[PDB]
Order: sequence, then C-alpha cells, then structure tokens
Amino acid sequence: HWGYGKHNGPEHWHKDFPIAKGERQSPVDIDTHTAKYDPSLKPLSVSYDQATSLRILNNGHAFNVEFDDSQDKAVLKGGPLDGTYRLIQFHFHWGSLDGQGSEHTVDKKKYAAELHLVHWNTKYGDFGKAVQQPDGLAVLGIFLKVGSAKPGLQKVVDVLDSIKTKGKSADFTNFDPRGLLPESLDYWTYPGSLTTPPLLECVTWIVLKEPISVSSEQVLKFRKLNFNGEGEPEELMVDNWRPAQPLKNRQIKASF
Ligand SMILES: CSc1nc(Cl)c(C=O)c(Nc2ccc(S(N)(=O)=O)cc2)n1
Ligand SMILES: [Zn+2]
Repeated sequence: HWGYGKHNGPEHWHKDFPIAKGERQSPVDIDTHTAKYDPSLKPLSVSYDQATSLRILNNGHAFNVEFDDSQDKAVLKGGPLDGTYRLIQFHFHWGSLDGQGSEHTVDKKKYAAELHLVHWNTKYGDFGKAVQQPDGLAVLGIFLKVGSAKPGLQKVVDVLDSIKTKGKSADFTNFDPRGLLPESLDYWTYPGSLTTPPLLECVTWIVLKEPISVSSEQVLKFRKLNFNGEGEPEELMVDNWRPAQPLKNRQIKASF
C-alpha cells in the first residue's frame, strides 16, 4: 500500500494513482511575488461556533480529528467559494525536523507542519460524492512554525499517547477548532487536489498567510506517533508530507 517511505512514497504513487501526474495536483509552491491580488475575492467566512468534534483516529498516515457533518454546524463559505462547505475532519502533515513538514511552501520555505481543515460542498450531499467533483472540497491550510505553544492545540497533543498506532481511535468530543486559527484570515487560493491518494482533483485550496506558532514540545509529540499498527516494529510517524508539484496551467490568487 501507499505511504511515505522510500519504497511506497510520493515518487511511487503515480503507479496506482496516475492522476498523480495530472493538471491540478497539490501541494504547490506559493511564489508570493507572482500570486496576484484579486480584489474580487471575498473575506473568508469561517463559522466554527457550533462545531461538534467526535473522535480522533490514527489512520496510519496522520491523525484525523473528526466532526459531525450531518448538519450545518461548522462551515466554510465566502472567499473564492460559491456555496457552503461543511467541516468533516482536520489533520496535519509534519516533519522529522523543524525545517521540513509542510506540504505547501512559500517562496520555497518549508514550515514545520501544516494543518488541513477539510470541508465538503453541501450541494453534493456527502463527502464521497463531493470528492468526485472539481469543486467538491475546500481545504483550509494553515502553516505551523516552532516557537511559542499554541494553547488550543494542547488537547490534541495530550490525547496522542492513546492513539499511538495505526487503527487506534479515542473519543474527542468538545474540541473547538477555532483555537487552531491565526489572527488573520488573509489567504492564497488555487485549484488543486488531495495531497494523498486517491489524489483526486476536487479541492479549492485556501492557504492562510499567517502561520500559527506551536512549541517544540508540541511537535515533538506529533513525532512520537507511529505509522505501524500495535505489535508491529515501530515506524515513527514523521515526514508525512507530499513535496510541491508542478503548478502547470494555474494561477494562485491572493486575498490581500
Ligand atoms: C489519507 S487516506 C484517504 N483515503 C481516501 Cl479514500 C480519501 C478520500 O477522499 C482521503 N481523503 C483525503 C482528504 C483530504 C486530504 S488533504 N491532505 O488534501 O487535506 C487528503 C486525503 N484520504
Ligand atoms: Zn492534508
């Protein structure tokens, strides 16, 4: 199966998932000087006040914090988007070292990690249907740099010991994802894809300009997770990021 190792990593994915070499793959490098300010772009509407988190799962690639998406509870609208997108899960990508881990890069700069808040377009009724549509998903990407701790991240960090290995889950109710946002909602946006198999070209990417700061201890604890299942040799869950892909025939737009 696909993963992040030398034998099953990003360079291999195209064999099972030929769309890996497609026309709108993610992530990409964001060249800040080439991104054009689009005055037609609206402010981003992030409405997470009624978010209902349920569970946290180690899926063998990262960990997902899952939400109740059976009602309009936590929704993303505005910005480049037409309509309403429901929050289904968030997860992170991170490195073995503070100098790598993000999927998107900014003028080739790699951040220590990247948070993805995954939302699906309600006009398609469910997530499975949404991923089959060019405008099916909106993923809000937020960079993490190492510095001061992010207090709103600590509840996530502290539960990781209970989901160390692939397939483990834990109850994760009453988590407020508003605590993971930076101050500014200034963003870049472009049409792209899922950054893991199946690599479907169904995502409007919205990447925030302002990173959040997390502590070295917080990211250290991400790095204690395992790709492997319980009772299997330990493979630390690190470097679970896909490199920047060719921009091809795309423009990145800036809201600012
Ligand atoms: C990771 S296993 C996996 N498998 C399947 Cl079958 C799907 C189906 O959609 C999926 N979703 C997914 C959602 C968001 C992102 S990202 N990194 O672009 O935000 C990547 C994968 N992930
Ligand atoms: Zn992701």
